[PDB]
Amino acid sequence: AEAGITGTWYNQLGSTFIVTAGADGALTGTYESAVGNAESRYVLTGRYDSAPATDGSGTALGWTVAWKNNYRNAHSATTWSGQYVGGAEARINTQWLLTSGTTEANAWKSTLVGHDTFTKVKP
Amino acid sequence: AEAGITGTWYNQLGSTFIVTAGADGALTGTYESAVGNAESRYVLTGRYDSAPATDGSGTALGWTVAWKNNYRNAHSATTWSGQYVGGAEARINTQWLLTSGTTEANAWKSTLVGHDTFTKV
Amino acid sequence: AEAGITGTWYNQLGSTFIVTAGADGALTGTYESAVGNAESRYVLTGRYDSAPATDGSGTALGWTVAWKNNYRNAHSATTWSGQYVGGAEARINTQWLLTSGTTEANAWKSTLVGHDTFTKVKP
Amino acid sequence: AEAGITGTWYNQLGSTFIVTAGADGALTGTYESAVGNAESRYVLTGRYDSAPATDGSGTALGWTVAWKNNYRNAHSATTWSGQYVGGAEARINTQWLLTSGTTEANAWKSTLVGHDTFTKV
Ligand SMILES: N=C1N[C@H]2[C@H](CS[C@H]2CCCCC(=O)O)N1
Ligand SMILES: N=C1N[C@H]2[C@H](CS[C@H]2CCCCC(=O)O)N1
Ligand SMILES: N=C1N[C@H]2[C@H](CS[C@H]2CCCCC(=O)O)N1
Ligand SMILES: N=C1N[C@H]2[C@H](CS[C@H]2CCCCC(=O)O)N1
Repeated sequence: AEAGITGTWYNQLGSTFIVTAGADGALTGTYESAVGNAESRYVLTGRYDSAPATDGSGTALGWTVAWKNNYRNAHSATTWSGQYVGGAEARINTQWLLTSGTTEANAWKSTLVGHDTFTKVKP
Repeated sequence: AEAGITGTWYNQLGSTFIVTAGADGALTGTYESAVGNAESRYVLTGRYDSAPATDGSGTALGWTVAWKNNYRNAHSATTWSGQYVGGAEARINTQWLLTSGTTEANAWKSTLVGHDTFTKV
Repeated sequence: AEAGITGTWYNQLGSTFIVTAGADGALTGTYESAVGNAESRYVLTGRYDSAPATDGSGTALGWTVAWKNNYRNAHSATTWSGQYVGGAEARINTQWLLTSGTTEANAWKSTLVGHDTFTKVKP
Repeated sequence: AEAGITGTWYNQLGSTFIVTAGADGALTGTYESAVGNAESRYVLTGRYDSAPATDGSGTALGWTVAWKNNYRNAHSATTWSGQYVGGAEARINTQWLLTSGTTEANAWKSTLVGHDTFTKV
């Protein structure tokens, strides 16, 4: 449901995610990371699959943040892939991939993988 | 490097995607796949880092496709993270995560992972 | 430290891991999963990097379980990659990959990825 | 299929590994890589599923290598999960996870992921 996803969310590292889910399955917003070579806010864009199922399944979504803004440029990008679960305690559970641009030679070590869980605070 | 990301790309599986790269880091276009509970075109949206570095590195980027359109709804979304490299043969090398919406009981098995290499050939 | 890793551990799904760390960096034991097409115990083998650093870094380790035993055979195998962290509350935090054998055609969907955290109970 | 996993395998990077497959599901041998803080041979231990299925599927397997030997200690371990396929050209297609031991502060960035394809050529 766009509505339930729309809002302010935080994860265990202390990062802030501000998102608006549109009618057409779109996600746009900003991300404020607490870690890495990233200073301030960064623009994020994603999609979410607007017609989930009835049942108590989660809504699948994903989004991307390129770590470049007017203050910094980390030459890397992260994509988060997960599910939105609503209720009194709404959560977004994800797995992410962080890729840094590298030379051919170090490409075998350009991607990190991990997972993040977000808790909603505001709409 | 340069506009170069913009265009039509193909992968091993036969999938095709057409993208437009904007001067400020945005990626927009459509994806049509060859495998899964997918049928037709789907919208894709992503980002790329508009200012790569100048030690022949690739340009980091990522994009998402929710698998729902006017014909099908597979209740899943795929994200591709990787880097673009130009030259006589430009390619995008990625690793992807495909998550399906499940009930909590099946959450442990909701995400698949793989890799895809796209070329304009 | 072999000693700290040796013991009985459980994760959030309710699975049991029994392991012995040997002097030479080896891990051998048994795994009892709570989920999947897996019934009973399965043999596990791994390695752990026996000389970590001084500092409060974790000890890197990994192990494999092939889901075939005398009662079942799921034609799949999982590998867990993580770090052991000791202290009063010793934990093993991992990320795993589950691969099922498939035909060439469905190979794009043969691997699942996720994460597990284990808590020690016994030595 | 059959003994077939046993032998010397090579990957794109130049890495080589020699393995012995036992009738009951065990895999043992040595790994020598071409990249990273690695120098010489390392011991590897894994498992394979000794009874694959009879719809031309691959044989699921996995193995681990801790990167410590009498010469180096990179304080990391790599696990490869994938499947073996025989035929004129047998290959092992894998995805791997490489974890480095960190302090809690750097745990978020302790694991790399990739893919490797091994052949006996
Ligand atoms: N909130 C989170 N921040 C870290 C993880 C995923 S991406 C990462 C921050 C990286 C910052 C930019 C960089 O260092 O490349 N979750
Ligand atoms: N070109 C690719 N197609 C498959 C992989 C990643 S996304 C996937 C197609 C999935 C279609 C929808 C589905 O079956 O869930 N690469
Ligand atoms: N304790 C755990 N069990 C599940 C995860 C990782 S492997 C998985 C169980 C799968 C059982 C066998 C199978 O279904 O293939 N953690
Ligand atoms: N053949 C491969 N070599 C690299 C990847 C996965 S394991 C890795 C070598 C790492 C060596 C030790 C290190 O640098 O940490 N594939």
